[PDB]
Amino acid sequence: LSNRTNSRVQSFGGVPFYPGITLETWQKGITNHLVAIDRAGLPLHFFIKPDKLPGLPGPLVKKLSKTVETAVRHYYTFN
Amino acid sequence: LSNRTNSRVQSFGGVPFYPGITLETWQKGITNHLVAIDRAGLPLHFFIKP
Amino acid sequence: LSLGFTKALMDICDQLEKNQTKMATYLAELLILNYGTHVITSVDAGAALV
Amino acid sequence: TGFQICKNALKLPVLEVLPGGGWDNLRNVDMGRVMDLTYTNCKTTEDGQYIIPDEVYTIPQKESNLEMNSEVLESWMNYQSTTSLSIN
Amino acid sequence: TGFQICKNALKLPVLEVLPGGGWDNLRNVDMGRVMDLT
Amino acid sequence: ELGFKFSVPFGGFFSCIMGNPLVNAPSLKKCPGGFSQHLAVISDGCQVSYCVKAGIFTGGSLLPVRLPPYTKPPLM
Amino acid sequence: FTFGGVYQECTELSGDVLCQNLEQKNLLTGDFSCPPGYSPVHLLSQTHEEGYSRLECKKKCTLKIFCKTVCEDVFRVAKAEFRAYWCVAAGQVPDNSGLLFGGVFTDKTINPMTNAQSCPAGYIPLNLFESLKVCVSLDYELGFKFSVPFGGFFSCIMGNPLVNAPSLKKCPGGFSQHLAVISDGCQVSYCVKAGIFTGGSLLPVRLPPYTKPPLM
Ligand SMILES: *[C@@H]1O[C@H](CO)[C@@H](O)[C@H](O)[C@H]1NC(C)=O
Ligand SMILES: *[C@@H]1O[C@H](CO)[C@@H](O)[C@H](O)[C@H]1NC(C)=O
Repeated sequence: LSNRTNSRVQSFGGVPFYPGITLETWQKGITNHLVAIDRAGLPLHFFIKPDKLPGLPGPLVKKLSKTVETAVRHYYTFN
Repeated sequence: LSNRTNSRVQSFGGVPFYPGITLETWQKGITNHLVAIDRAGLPLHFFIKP
Repeated sequence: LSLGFTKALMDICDQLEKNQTKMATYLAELLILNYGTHVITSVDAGAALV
Repeated sequence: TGFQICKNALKLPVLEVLPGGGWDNLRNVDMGRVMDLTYTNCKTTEDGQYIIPDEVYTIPQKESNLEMNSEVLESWMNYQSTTSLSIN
Repeated sequence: TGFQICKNALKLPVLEVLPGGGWDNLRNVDMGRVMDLT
Repeated sequence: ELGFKFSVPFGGFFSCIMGNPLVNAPSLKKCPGGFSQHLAVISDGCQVSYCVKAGIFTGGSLLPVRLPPYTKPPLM
Repeated sequence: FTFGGVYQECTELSGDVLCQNLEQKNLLTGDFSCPPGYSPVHLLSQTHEEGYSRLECKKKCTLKIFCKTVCEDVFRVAKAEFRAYWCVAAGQVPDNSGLLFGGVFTDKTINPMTNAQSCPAGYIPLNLFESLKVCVSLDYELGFKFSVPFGGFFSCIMGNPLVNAPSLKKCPGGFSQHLAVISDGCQVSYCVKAGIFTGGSLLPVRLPPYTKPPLM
């Protein structure tokens, strides 16, 4: 006789799994434990505007945005 | 012997589906979960008026 | 905007005003390290189990 | 900017999945917080489960996907041979 | 624009599916809240 | 009237082997004018597409709710 | 460049059981061919074996008077060779009359172009290999706003002929190669812009503004 039972369980969020929990309890246990599975973002240099920072002048924040975006470009090109 | 079972569930609103639920409880559990199944909008340039 | 990030922008602007491109690049790289490349604008809270 | 007052007043857990942080697309981890989150008004979610900060809003795009693929392959092979010889 | 007072008063949850948000016709996702909900 | 209030102006049909004859006899599988082609059905690998105005169908789940005004707010 | 379509020819060498679903004609022509103005290019030709048990009943009559229906089961290993080709723009093809590439996905991989093992709206899943699906999009605006301009395919034995007849498995221009599927050790890759595909789980939500911030 030969018996081989392999179970691989991968969880993201919710109550941690173990063989002693039913699927109902796992599904109802996600009331507090939450994990972001998907997300979207925007480049950081696009929010830099005098409209976002009225305190600073125009050309100063413009140069700030220019150096930030060229830093990002150098960062992406290095790798 | 060969057995093949394929289940696909696609929900929109309501209690998160699990194998151990009947449709009665699912329908009675919609009293607090709802998602916009349909929508209708207007152009935003149409609002900014005197 | 967050206080630390605004302060970092203030420091970068002040360094640029002094006509110094040496420390400006290093500070920009440090800011990139501290605050990543993209600011998250939307997330999808949820759970998964395989 | 402390939400402990919200917890004491509403006795409800605040949402732990909050956007607005800086994310590197290269190594894919969080580096810090760029947005400021405030709890002056203790803005609660619609369904009464969390108290999001005043700088975010939640859309209830509740979706559930469950897939179950169970494949069973059974094989059996039995062979019986009974040989009887008698010489008298 | 806090509806919590209504929750403490009537002890009855609030509607989550609410209009007035901006919807992009291209990627089809909400982008922000335009109308004010009092 | 029901067609005018619900239907969309049509451009023509064309398939994997035959094109719209309204282009301007050679036949080309290309929607004429400002009409764009959109897929309708696939029959054993033969593509079927129809030509309609691009303004109506924009590829969004949002309902094309267009009624009044029939002119922009007139200037002073 | 311009991608005119793909088609997978299926040739049966024993029986007619494996080519019933593993064949796929060209989308634009409805056959195993290429649209006018395109040059069919051998992408990859490979083989596939599969064992199946067929039960067949035969009515055998011995001496024309002893007739009997006997049913027998035979386990046959069907062999079929499948050839996938692809249509590239031979010259100045009319624009924008052509097809676009919306990404690929398999049963074991994930397609970042849609973050899911499927295709976006306005995309048809077309079968090229035993497990490779290609998202094929027809609308001009839908492809322009969702799909990505394409450079060409190449395989373990054939390269992209658009390099500038010797064949090199190199992406021309600023385009980059990325894996699509593995078919019995033969690497399959496609050339696309490196900017759109950065290998990050972040969704490339690039919309407005369409310009860097204008100076005062
Ligand atoms: C273990 O072996 C027995 C045979 O004695 C078999 O019936 C059973 O399916 C095997 N697996 C488990 C999980 O018991
Ligand atoms: C599984 O196999 C058995 C045969 O033992 C069959 O009766 C049954 O319908 C199959 N499916 C399920 C879901 O049990």
